[PDB]
Amino acid sequence: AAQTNAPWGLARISSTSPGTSTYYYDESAGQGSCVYVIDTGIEASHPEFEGRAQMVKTYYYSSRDGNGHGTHCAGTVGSRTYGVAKKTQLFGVKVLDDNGSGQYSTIIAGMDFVASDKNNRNCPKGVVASLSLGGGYSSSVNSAAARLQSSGVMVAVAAGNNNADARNYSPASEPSVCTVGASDRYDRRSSFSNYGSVLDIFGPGTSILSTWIGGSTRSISGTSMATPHVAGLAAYLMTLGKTTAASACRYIADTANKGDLSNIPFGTVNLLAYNNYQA
Repeated sequence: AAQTNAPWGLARISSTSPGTSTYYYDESAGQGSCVYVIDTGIEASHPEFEGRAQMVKTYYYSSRDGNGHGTHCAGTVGSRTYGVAKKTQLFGVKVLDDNGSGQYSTIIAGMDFVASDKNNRNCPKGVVASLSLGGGYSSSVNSAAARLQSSGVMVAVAAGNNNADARNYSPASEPSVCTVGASDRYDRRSSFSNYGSVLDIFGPGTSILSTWIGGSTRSISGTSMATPHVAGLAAYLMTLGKTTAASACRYIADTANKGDLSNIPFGTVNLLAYNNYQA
């Protein structure tokens, strides 16, 4: 399948080179997989989601996205125009208020919710979780993400936007999950992107076009934007049978574009997510 005039990041994940604008992918498109977006919520009624998104949990007075951040990440996972995995199922878990902030205990509860809730959903091709969030180091936040991974869910988390070593942030520093940094359309490390030995992969993160609340669209930047590219790619690859939840992060790094990014500090992997699709 070929989507012309696609956002640059979708084209990049199916290209050996930068600078193209067509996204190529297998038409299975993540059908039969599920991705939990743990964030500020999802505007499920956005036409771009085609009925495939729904909220399943909130810790606040409403389950609606009054911020836009969670709607934008879910659009990069699975919207018809802006998503990697265009037939996957999206489940929203609102752990952040409409200002984009949330207590760690609420975030830990949301991770534990997903590890049980997936036994209530139909996901024959596997389960992914996308955590575009984080803060200072916390062993209890890391152990929550480690439990969610252990339960059979591919966990992808943002490295953080501090231009620093991600060892000092959580859940970025949990070694058992997939920690994602950000790159731009010229194959440069995004200027805000964290780095370090804990990072596993890079995805597109600067000037990313996606769904927004009010039925709109907009382009924003962050390692929160690169995380759903990798989350969506794992759901895509799990539907094709190429990998499993326990091993997708390893598979994605094994099959990535190697040595293509500039300004990667010594000791950080030089690996950009790639779907290896041959049309």
